[PDB]
Amino acid sequence: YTNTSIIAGGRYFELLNETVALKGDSVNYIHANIDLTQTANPVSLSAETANNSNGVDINNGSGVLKVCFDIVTTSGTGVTSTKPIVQTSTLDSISVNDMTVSGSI
Amino acid sequence: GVRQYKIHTNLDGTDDKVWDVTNGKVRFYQPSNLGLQSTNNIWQSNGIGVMGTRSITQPQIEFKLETFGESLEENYQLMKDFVNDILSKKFVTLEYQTEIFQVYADLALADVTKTEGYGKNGTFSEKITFDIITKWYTYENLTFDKIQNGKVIAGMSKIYGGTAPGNYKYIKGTSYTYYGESDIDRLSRWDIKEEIFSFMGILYPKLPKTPAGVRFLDDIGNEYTAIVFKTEQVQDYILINTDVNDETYQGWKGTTALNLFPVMDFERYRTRIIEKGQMELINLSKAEFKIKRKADFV
Amino acid sequence: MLEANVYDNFNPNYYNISDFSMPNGKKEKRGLPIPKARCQVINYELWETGYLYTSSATLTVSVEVGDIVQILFPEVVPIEEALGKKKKLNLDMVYLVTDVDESNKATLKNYFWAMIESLDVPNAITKTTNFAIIDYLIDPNKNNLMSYGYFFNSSIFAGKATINRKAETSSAHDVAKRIFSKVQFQPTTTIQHAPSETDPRNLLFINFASRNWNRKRITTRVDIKQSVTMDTETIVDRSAYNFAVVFVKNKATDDYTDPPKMYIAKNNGDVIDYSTYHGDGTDLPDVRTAKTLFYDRDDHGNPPELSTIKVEISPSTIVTRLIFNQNELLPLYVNDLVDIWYEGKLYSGYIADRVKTEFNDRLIFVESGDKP
Ligand SMILES: [Sr+2]
Repeated sequence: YTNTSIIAGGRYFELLNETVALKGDSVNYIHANIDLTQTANPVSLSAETANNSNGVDINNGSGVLKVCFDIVTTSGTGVTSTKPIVQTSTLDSISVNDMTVSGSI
Repeated sequence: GVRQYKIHTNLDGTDDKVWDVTNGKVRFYQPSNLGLQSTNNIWQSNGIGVMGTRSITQPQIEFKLETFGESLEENYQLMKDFVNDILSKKFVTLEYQTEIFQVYADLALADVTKTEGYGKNGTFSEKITFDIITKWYTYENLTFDKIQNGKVIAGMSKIYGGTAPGNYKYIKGTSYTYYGESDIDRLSRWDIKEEIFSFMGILYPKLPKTPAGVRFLDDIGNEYTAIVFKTEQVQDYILINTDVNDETYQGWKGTTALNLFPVMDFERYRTRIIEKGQMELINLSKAEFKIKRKADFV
Repeated sequence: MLEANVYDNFNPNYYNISDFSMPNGKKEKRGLPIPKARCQVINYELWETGYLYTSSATLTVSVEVGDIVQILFPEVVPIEEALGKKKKLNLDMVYLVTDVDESNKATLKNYFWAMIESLDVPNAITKTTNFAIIDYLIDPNKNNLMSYGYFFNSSIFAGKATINRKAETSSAHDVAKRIFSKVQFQPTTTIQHAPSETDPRNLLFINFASRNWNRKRITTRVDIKQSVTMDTETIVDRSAYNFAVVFVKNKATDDYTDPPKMYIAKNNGDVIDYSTYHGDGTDLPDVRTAKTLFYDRDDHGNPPELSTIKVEISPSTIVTRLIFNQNELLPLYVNDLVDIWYEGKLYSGYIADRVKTEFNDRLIFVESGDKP
């Protein structure tokens, strides 16, 4: 990740030329792991077998927050396709003028 | 003058730690056997002798581990350190040095003893036994050779000189010999004179996405094996180790280390054993090689 | 060491009953019990599918014949049960105890092969797709051992089932082996708690799923250093005497009075009469394997067809099996399509089994054939 900024659990961090190892001929689920107890380096990355997002409330309580952001599909040699995780925007009421939809409502 | 024994945690590597078992605080003394046992498979029929194949067998070296320490605390700290350091790495390379040679042996810890028969200021006198992985090999630097153009001589070289419009004479023996070749700087030979068994090459690639690595040719100019990699971006260098025990095929870009094994061409890499001939550089700008070649008795 | 859960025999005469009252109120099948003893599996040779060898391991607790052994690993295997749906499944090695000696060393048989035991299947069932055979084989109402569910990758078992010889009644073992050879897959039994949080039952399922729904072919190299064991297997049963001294009975004498006609199989695959040959020997085999055949003339009186003789002298599928140590540079797991390079020769096939021992981690590679 040459230059990728991520806001996980309201915590901002930048990935500057951070390389993560992958599994051959597998669908790798890249996770952003936040552990507040690890005061020196709280954010760590991991390529996993499945989407192991926990949703741990790190701001109010304790624990390690895991959240998938990228899905890397690989072959025997390298990477075949990359699909990023959807960015959910939970809202109560919208007062908008115009809208353009690429999928469906 | 006198011989030198040196235990190495990891030779050919950045994380090396050396213990002098000849001059240091912990010393090796009176090696059990440095020679060799051979089994020739000889069968005799009616007084006539027939010989099979010789299996050169290497025997366990048993040393006399001896620590020299100012206090009981010091010698206990020496035994805990030296042994764990041998245990920490899967195998340890013992260096044998004398006035004439500098051989190496790959060893594995077979047996170490700890007893309560302490000398003065609590000094150990124990037996350390090692298992032979590879006995006696030469770790040396392998470099390419350059070819230079021969000097131009009037009457001897092919030139149209002297009186116009030039002249070159056919003589007997002296006649005309070509000076050299235009752009002789293209010719380079990585000469292999004896059979080598493993190597630690530092390859610097040229173009990305174009297979980069090394290829080996025999005495007749035929390829027998090739370590080549097709990476997406230009690696700063590809660090390759052909050693069987800790095989490494990793690419480096900046401070990041990448495993290049799955990107490698598996068809071309037929053998590890390099034969008499030459080596070529595929898509490489620079290369640094360290060759290790075996010797049964030294 | 590894952790092992020891349960008493999963008797389907007990567990198949749908009397268990679910928290909502519904009546469902009886869930698996709690282990009678938690022990540690030691001095082990544990296979993943049991393709060639049977597992053997000494256990701390005194287990007896019939008991089910669940070997636990602190890792997870993701199986793709649907195109996009991937489920969190825990790594398990489930076996049935077949025999325990004096020194408590138990002979373990992989749950699936110990489940489809003594079951026979007629040709009528094998006429349909591979899904129909799997749905027949995996049934708790028939099998010696209890079964709760089956996970299966639709694409791999989508194809039409392999044709049966003589259209006879075959054992569940022989058909599964014949099917698993063509589909290039092997089954893995797994114990895991019910998917729904409401259902508190612990269940046993059979796995026919992979990490990729649409399996991709891998290209790798196997070095001589990995203690490689090369041996040749036969997928299809075809005859071994390439040359045939064929005799035809005379109608008038009702005897074999007439001289024999010799038939030779060429390198291409065709079968010709030996007398008809006009070549240089380059198109004929390197070794002559021969047999004498006796045939009875048909009701019409015509000699037996060339094609009928051809089937009996036709070659069998020579397949190469490679057993080697796990390479940490390029790991190869069970149920993966691979193209292995060994000593300058290319072999193509799949990873059938995996041995988890104290000393090494090894793989069984089966060359599927179908090269030209
Ligand atoms: Sr090394």
